[PDB]
Amino acid sequence: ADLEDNMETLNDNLKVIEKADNAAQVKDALTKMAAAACDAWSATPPKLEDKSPDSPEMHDFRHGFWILIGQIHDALHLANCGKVKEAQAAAEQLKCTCNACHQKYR
Amino acid sequence: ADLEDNMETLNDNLKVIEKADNAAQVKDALTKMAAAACDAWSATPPSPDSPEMHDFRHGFWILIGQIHDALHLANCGKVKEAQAAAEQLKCTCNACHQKYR
Amino acid sequence: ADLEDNMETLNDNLKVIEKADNAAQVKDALTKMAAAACDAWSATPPKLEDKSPDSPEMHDFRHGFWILIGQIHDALHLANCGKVKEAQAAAEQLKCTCNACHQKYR
Amino acid sequence: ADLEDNMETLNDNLKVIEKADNAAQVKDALTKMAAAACDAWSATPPKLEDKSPDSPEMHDFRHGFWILIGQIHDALHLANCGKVKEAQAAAEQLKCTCNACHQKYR
Ligand code: HEC
Ligand code: HEC
Ligand code: HEC
Ligand code: HEC
Ligand code: NA
Ligand code: NA
Repeated sequence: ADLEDNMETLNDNLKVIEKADNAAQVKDALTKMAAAACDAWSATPPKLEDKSPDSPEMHDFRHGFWILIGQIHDALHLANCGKVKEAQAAAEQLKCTCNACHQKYR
Repeated sequence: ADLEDNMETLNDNLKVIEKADNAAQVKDALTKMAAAACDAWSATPPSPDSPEMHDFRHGFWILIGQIHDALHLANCGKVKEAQAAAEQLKCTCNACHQKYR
Repeated sequence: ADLEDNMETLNDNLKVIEKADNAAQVKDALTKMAAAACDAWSATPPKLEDKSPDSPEMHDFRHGFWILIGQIHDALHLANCGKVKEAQAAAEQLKCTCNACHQKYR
Repeated sequence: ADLEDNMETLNDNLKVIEKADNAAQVKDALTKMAAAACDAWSATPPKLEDKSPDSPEMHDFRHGFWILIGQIHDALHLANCGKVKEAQAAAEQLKCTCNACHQKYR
């Protein structure tokens, strides 16, 4: 799907996690955030249409998602142990990874 | 060392990076920031296995990751790009300050 | 491609890096390993074919590749800066990631 | 602390995890390993005293601790979820990273 649709699925499910009641709701939100981030992996962003797939910048771009996928998995792991407090706070801490890619490429 | 001392090192060296002219200065400072962060990991700010303390420790884990990626750039001589990465660290410094400072 | 084929590629290109005499061999080999690790990420290994796609084991197994893809990219980045020796060394260090996965799921 | 000391901390605490019976022991042992690895990251080993701090050998030396820290972090993740057996098995798999650094630099 589109990068915007993935960025919407990321932004939406983050607020789902913030306002959730339990680990199942958190989990399925993280599972959807994960699938969306791995789907936006291939996208060329508007601000780098003048760079090739194997350029330094597109490696750095794709690496920003590698970081995000990893953190989602750490959070998701916390949800699967029934640690909802901690998972919710881990999800919160993604914000600076989201932010860091935007400060460079959004 | 003490928690104030780790924060000082982190703050001091973030400035050294801001005003640096070369990759060696920037490496040196990132390296010292990595050490202070891989140190401050195991302190308590004003239960150890509480949800708060995990998340306190987790903040330093995330910060260590970003310092290490900045080091990647500085080790590759990409000095400007390392300095921007270093500027973006503030988000994590701040986000933890908002919480538990 | 098949999981076995991804694994030959990984093993073959790892020995190419070991024996390389120039920067292009290491870079090219690291590029082919990155692609093969990415492709293999979604595969289901024989020993977990009767597990759910959302089992803890399939998350662990998927994560093992997340680790590997990360080290491959670290090494590739080093090679792209002319730190080819460091990249060859990094490639050798992959072996414990290869072994960690095999131990559990091969 | 001294490098030998950090190694002594790594070795003793690994043995503690192997023969543990609860999560608290495992978490605490891994925490001493992390701190030992952190502190050891900055050291210069006897065999690389005759090299530049920016040498491939020293870069690769530091990297071995980076890999090890990452594996300790994961083991710590399993231990926090009371997945004691799995954390003990992840701890065992650290020995590959130990051995790989020793074979080169010890
Ligand atoms: C790259 C490494 C990114 C990561 C990781 C995240 N985002 Fe993103 N985002 C990125 C780009 C390049 C863009 C621009 C999209 C475009 O087509 O111009 C975005 C955009 C967004 C948006 C706005 C989408 C829109 O329709 O205007 C949002 C709301 C957004 N991003 C949210 C978001 C969140 C919540 C993330 C992590 C939790 C995240 N992004 C990560 C690049 C990258
Ligand atoms: C937790 C996850 C933290 C991260 C990451 C960073 N900081 Fe920190 N910082 C933290 C706490 C709990 C406190 C309060 C400590 C106290 O006893 O007052 C601080 C404080 C500081 C300070 C002020 C220290 C003082 O003597 O008053 C500074 C200057 C500071 N922190 C800087 C800093 C920088 C530069 C960081 C990242 C680059 C950073 N901190 C991260 C907790 C955490
Ligand atoms: C999971 C997280 C894996 C990682 C990372 C690596 N390997 Fe792998 N490998 C894995 C599985 C499940 C299997 C069994 C495949 C099967 O269908 O039986 C393998 C197999 C191999 C093989 C042998 C293939 C065969 O003919 O039986 C080799 C040579 C191999 N793997 C090499 C290899 C290398 C070099 C890796 C990292 C550098 C590596 N593997 C990582 C699972 C995983
Ligand atoms: C480098 C990247 C290392 C990693 C990772 C590990 N070890 Fe280590 N170890 C390393 C060096 C260079 C040395 C030699 C130190 C010296 O002064 O000679 C060692 C030594 C040890 C020792 C011997 C202690 C002594 O008194 O000399 C032990 C017991 C030891 N190392 C244990 C150990 C363990 C358990 C690790 C993982 C579990 C490990 N090491 C990783 C370098 C590195
Ligand atoms: Na003071
Ligand atoms: Na089946």
